[PDB]
Amino acid sequence: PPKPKKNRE
Amino acid sequence: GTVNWSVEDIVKGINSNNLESQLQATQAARKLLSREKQPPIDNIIRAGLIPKFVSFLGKTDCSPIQFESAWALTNIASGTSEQTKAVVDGGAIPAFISLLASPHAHISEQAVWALGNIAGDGSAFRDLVIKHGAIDPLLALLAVPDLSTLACGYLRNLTWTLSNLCRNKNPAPPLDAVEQILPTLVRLLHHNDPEVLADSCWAISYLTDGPNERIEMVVKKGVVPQLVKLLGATELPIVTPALRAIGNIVTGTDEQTQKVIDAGALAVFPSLLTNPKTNIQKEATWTMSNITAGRQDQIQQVVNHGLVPFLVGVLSKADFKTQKEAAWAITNYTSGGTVEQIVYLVHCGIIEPLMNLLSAKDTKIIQVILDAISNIFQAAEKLGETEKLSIMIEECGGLDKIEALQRHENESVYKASLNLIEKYF
Repeated sequence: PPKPKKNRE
Repeated sequence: GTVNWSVEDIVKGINSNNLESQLQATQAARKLLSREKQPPIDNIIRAGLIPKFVSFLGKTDCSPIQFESAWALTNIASGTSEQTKAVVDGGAIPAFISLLASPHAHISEQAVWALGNIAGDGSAFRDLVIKHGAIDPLLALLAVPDLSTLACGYLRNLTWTLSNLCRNKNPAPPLDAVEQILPTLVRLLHHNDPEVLADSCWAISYLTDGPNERIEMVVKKGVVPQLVKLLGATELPIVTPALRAIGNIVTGTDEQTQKVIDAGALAVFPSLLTNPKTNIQKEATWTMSNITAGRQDQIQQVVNHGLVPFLVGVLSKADFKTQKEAAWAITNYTSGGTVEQIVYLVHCGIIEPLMNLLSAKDTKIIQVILDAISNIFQAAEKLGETEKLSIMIEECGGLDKIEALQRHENESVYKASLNLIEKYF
């Protein structure tokens, strides 16, 4: 399952 | 120039009355939140900077500060539920929704990303993003004749955000929102980018996890054939979500299960049930258990595709969780199958592995196996061959296990084992 939240690095 | 700033310097810059100083301080904050091994989200929040970033989102004449504040807020909203709540409490949802219409694609993409995080927190923030009216603009961003004309990263972020608007199930997404999003999801399900395909299949798997009416929505859109096709994919990132969706669909009515069978899904299961990945095998065996719990013609289609030998194989050598799902499949098959089908099951070699699994330390698998036994024995009595089956269960070393189960903690276990030991042995 894809990550619910994502940081933009 | 804005690299490795202090939070105090960022505050001094943002609290100045100089838009350019504020822009440089916001870029400094973004870089601090986008690079530090452990970004200082909590200190940024404590400094009271979220309302200022939210206000900068609305500065149409300074697109750079819009972009930098959107990025910083995206990274704050990507953390704990409390940090995402901090972003929401600043009024960021309506601001990002307004920003979705920006003439600048990087800013629109960053808004899509931020909303994706916010909705990814959970059902409440998802429903709040929907109430603020995000679905219409988000889908407008994909209202193009050919998705291939859009940038790969743009489309990927849009797809992931939409998949988050379909995610979580207590409560489940609003039905009107699902009806409004599904057509675009089908269109994305027919796109060639593997990340778009994976995220869209995950969205479908979200929407199929629940009551049969939701499954009916998805199946009415006519996506099952494409889901089977993707089940045949070479990329596990695509096969895993597709298999989840298919299993969810077969948890529904026998007619939805029949839609899956008609699309040709069973032909893929020889690979899935021998797949090197344990998760694919376990979920394929769970799907098989929900198919063998269907009608006798569907059990017959399982038999015709040659999948009973593969179930015997999984029951013989596999991870214990996959083996338990296989035991479930067998008990459903025996509970709903004809005598011919149960005889075929025995002829394929089910008895010895089923026995060997009665040496396990899980009460439920023991109950499931013993019920499968009772069913096979009941089918034997219709043919007067119960003695043959008893001898077979004795030659594999199973009577010893059932006899030891005569003295088992759980009541159902020893009652079933005694009924078998006395009625048939």
